[PDB]
Amino acid sequence: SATAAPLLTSLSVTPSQLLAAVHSFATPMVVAAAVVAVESTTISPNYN
Repeated sequence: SATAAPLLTSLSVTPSQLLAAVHSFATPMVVAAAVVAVESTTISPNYN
């Protein structure tokens, strides 16, 4: 239960498992790097 969750280990009582073994996702996820762009450049005093 939500009420008893932060006390199980503090009271030294073993939480009860439900599944036989942990469930892993079917397919792995490919994470590519974020894209970074130099979008603008400015000159503080400029002729043009």
